[PDB]
Amino acid sequence: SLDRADILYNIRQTSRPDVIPTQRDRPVAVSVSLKFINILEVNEITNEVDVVFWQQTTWSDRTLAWDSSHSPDQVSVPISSLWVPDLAAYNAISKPEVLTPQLARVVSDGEVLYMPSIRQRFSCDVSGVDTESGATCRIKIGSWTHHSREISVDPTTENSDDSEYFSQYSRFEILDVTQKKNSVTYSCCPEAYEDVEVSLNFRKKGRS
Amino acid sequence: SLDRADILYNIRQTSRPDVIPTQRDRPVAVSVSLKFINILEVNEITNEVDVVFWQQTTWSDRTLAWDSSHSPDQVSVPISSLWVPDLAAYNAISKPEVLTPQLARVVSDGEVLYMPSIRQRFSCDVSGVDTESGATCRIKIGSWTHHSREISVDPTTENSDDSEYFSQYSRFEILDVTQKKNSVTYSCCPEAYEDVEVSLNFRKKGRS
Amino acid sequence: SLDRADILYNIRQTSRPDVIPTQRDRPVAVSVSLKFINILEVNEITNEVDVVFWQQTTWSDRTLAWDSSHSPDQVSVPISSLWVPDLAAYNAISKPEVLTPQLARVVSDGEVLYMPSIRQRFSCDVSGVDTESGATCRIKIGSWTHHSREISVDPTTENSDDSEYFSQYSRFEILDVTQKKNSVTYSCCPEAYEDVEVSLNFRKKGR
Amino acid sequence: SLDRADILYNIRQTSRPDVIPTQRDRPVAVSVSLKFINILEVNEITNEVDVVFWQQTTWSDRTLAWDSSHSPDQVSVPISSLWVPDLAAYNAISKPEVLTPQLARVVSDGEVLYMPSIRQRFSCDVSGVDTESGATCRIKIGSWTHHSREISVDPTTENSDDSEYFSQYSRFEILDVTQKKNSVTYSCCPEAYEDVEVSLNFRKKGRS
Amino acid sequence: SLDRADILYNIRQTSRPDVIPTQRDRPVAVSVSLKFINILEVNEITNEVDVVFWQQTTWSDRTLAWDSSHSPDQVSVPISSLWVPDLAAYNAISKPEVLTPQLARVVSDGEVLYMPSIRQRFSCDVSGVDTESGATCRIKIGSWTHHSREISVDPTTENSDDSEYFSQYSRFEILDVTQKKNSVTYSCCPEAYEDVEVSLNFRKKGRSE
Ligand SMILES: CN/C(=N\[N+](=O)[O-])NC[C@@H]1CCOC1
Ligand SMILES: CN/C(=N\[N+](=O)[O-])NC[C@@H]1CCOC1
Ligand SMILES: CN/C(=N\[N+](=O)[O-])NC[C@@H]1CCOC1
Ligand SMILES: CN/C(=N\[N+](=O)[O-])NC[C@@H]1CCOC1
Ligand SMILES: CN/C(=N\[N+](=O)[O-])NC[C@@H]1CCOC1
Repeated sequence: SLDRADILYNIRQTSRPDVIPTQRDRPVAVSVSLKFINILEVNEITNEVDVVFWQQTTWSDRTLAWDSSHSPDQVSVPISSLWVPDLAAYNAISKPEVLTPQLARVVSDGEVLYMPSIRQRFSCDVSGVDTESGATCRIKIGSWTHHSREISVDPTTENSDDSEYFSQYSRFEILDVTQKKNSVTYSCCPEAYEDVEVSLNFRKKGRS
Repeated sequence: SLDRADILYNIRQTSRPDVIPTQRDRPVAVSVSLKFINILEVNEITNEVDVVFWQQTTWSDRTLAWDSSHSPDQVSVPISSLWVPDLAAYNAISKPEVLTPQLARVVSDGEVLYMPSIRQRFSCDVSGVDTESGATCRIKIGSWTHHSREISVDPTTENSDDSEYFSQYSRFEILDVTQKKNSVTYSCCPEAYEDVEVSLNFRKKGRS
Repeated sequence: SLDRADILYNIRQTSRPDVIPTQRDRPVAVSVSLKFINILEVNEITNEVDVVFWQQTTWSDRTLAWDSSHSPDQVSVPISSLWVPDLAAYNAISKPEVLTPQLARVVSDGEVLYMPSIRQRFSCDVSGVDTESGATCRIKIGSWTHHSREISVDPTTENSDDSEYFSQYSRFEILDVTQKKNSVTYSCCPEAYEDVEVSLNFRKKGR
Repeated sequence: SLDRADILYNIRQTSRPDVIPTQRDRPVAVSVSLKFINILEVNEITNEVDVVFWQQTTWSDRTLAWDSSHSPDQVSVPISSLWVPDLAAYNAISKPEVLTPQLARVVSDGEVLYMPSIRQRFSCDVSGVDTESGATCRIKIGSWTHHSREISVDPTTENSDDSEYFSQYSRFEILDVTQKKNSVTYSCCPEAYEDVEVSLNFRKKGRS
Repeated sequence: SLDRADILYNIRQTSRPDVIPTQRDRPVAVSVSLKFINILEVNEITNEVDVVFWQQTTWSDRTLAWDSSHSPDQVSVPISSLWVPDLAAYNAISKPEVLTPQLARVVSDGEVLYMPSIRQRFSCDVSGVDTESGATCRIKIGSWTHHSREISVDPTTENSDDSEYFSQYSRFEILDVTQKKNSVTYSCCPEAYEDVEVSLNFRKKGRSE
């Protein structure tokens, strides 16, 4: 039997945080799912939104796996000990302000879950925010330097209510969230980069 | 007679900052109590408030214990040398600004006390703040990555006064403070994550 | 049958982050290209703009090279493990805010592509911004400490399109972007500092 | 012989940054003295000020001492290489913005002098700011984790001018400064933390 | 038989970044010159100014010196790998925001040039900014912890053009910059601290008559 200290030690022995854990020459399947918590500061003039969301990020790194027979099957681990996907919001206009402890969960099979609460500002369509049908702000997230042969990005469609963790005290409300998968090619390169496009359909709440 | 240096060096060689100090496979029992020192930058339209609180945080790591018959029975220790609970306010919308030195006290029996002064912005019900009944702003605080089997969160056992350390110079006054245990399951997982929900009943001082 | 872990391990052994990778006494040929993504704030009175651009930067560090005949020919690498050109915008009035992960792409032949997305404020000519012919804001980017014999700077004057990646949600639009080679030289010293002058010809949308 | 390089070397290898340098079992005598440099922003509605002060801070760490018969008797040392008292402003509402290089001065006897320029925001009484009487903003500075038996806090006895280095360009002027020894105690515990109360008596300057 | 990597490796082992390289009993002669590039927010009610400037900082460190017979006689070196004067603006009300790569130039005789673009806010006399004769904002720069006998600050005696690099797109224009020298003794300590006073005389462009 190993304790949590032994597991963490074994992870720091086999984890190479600067090396993508591809198996075969297959891409690492990264899942990304936003859970919007708040919409803080909207500007229809400048098409800018300030949003708080939980970024559900899962992937597998088999280098972290251990025997969990008579031992715990999960640990919390600082992300600086692990390879993490180099996700970027393509239409972000501020750095991500990470509000939560920078720890990820690692399961004994090597499945990793990182879920930071992030506050960030985006350039996106705010038109119609004060109308009844709302604005639809599209947020694009994928790897910054890993193309499709290295990272696949995919949404996990089991939306635990679009507006489930969303603050009831926002001035805004969510009408709909659709998370569609997408790709882009840049003439720099022959390569394509996978992204999740997250469409946030929201509006200012009416008054009685 | 061990001196403070000896006490510290023992802690350094034993403490594991990235390893939760569970006993057997029981949860680490963490205690959290917010002393409110100030309410600032209130906004009833956006439902947002800055708060300054001392976040009293107690837990035990019995491996750190020493005999304090002919030696000091407490030392100040930088938190970077200790495991510290990965606490987070679930309805924070800014990262905590830690106003005080990041030092904890380790007692010779293995009890640890970290009490940082934190300024932080929250999304919560600010309605009625200028009325007599006041507003009730609920702050949730618990482990981000450790479920109920790994970390338990409990309010401090005693009900000390609400405005005891509260700036007399604030534009607001506290009417009542209420700390209640709580526990949520999330879409990610079947396990539950414990929190203390602090209910801050406060209002603007009457013009007197 | 080398792998990504080998490639990185070898980079760690050969790479000198603080040492300019000049061959002989020939300058490190650095290529710079700004791709404008957004223009966020413009001030017609103060002559200041807040912009978002991808700064596509390429150079060669031959010490990084490896045989990729039976292994990957490219890896993503943190810039802390590489030497990076000490580029600065001469007319910037804020620190560069790097929005993206700080990883460069390294090719097996030693070629490096670093492409940060950067938000930054600049002091430049905003006159004309509210007219059809628009304003012309020039950004000067070159090495801060390495002269012409040490670093050379050149645009990637390809068939590069202006608004290809530019946000349609900006209140401004790009009319044209020309990136021309230049050299500043500062009164004191017989040392010329090469730069790219990026002329951003833009206007506010609407009548 | 024994040049500055040797002195820095010995400091670096003798210093214990995380261990208080208590001579025998008596508190570390810390001296604190704010010299006000500016009052930037003030708000009489919110009872908040933004001030700039040099924090003259002296104490002794005897282990650092060296023989300066044939060598220098004073060196500048980065505080990161030194034990430094864990001072906090109890009524601070912002992190101390240190404006100067983080170097202290070490004397061959072991006396350390650290004097950072700090810009910081405080919650204090601002009422009267635009009268002849003026306002009196009290600032409390003591150790955050070390009680009376570990750290003692005294104002420096120097009878210096109160406006001496204060900016003539500030919108405000200082009528008087009083720096007074005090302690604070909490209902949790019997231990007392010593502090200086600094009483800033200032007002808005007239055009006349 | 020596390249740039060799020069850096040798600097690393000779260089003591936390040791001022005083020679014998002399102070280290630091010379300081501000090349004003921009003047941003100005507030006359509050007497505060936001300024961008290149802080031309030069000094000698013979520990760094090497033989440049068959090697480069100058390298760019990160400032963390060498000793740097602990300069401070006395009347600054914000941390210096360094806009450029933090690299210094080292010549093989051990002469060091370090010249960050700095953006920083100051408390100084802004009254007059919207007048013909303009405002004069004084910026005092000197060592924070080294006294006259350890560091000396003297203004670059070069007869510089004041607005040589000053943005033509600024709202302000520079009338004059003058750099004097001072030696102040405070209340903590018996020794004197050298400073350069930089008087920046400037005003708004495009005023009437
Ligand atoms: C976002 N655009 C992009 N390329 N491009 O536009 O030519 N990404 C791939 C780059 C490879 C290194 O980091 C980014
Ligand atoms: C200042 N307040 C205090 N107790 N209290 O407020 O009840 N003790 C010192 C704390 C010990 C750990 O960090 C600070
Ligand atoms: C708060 N949300 C949560 N799950 N969820 O929202 O689906 N779990 C906690 C996460 C476990 C790993 O990092 C944090
Ligand atoms: C600049 N001011 C000064 N004294 N004073 O103002 O009373 N001495 C230098 C101090 C020595 C260590 O930190 C700074
Ligand atoms: C770019 N500017 C320059 N001269 N100048 O501005 O007067 N030389 C390079 C300097 C070498 C050290 O830091 C910058």
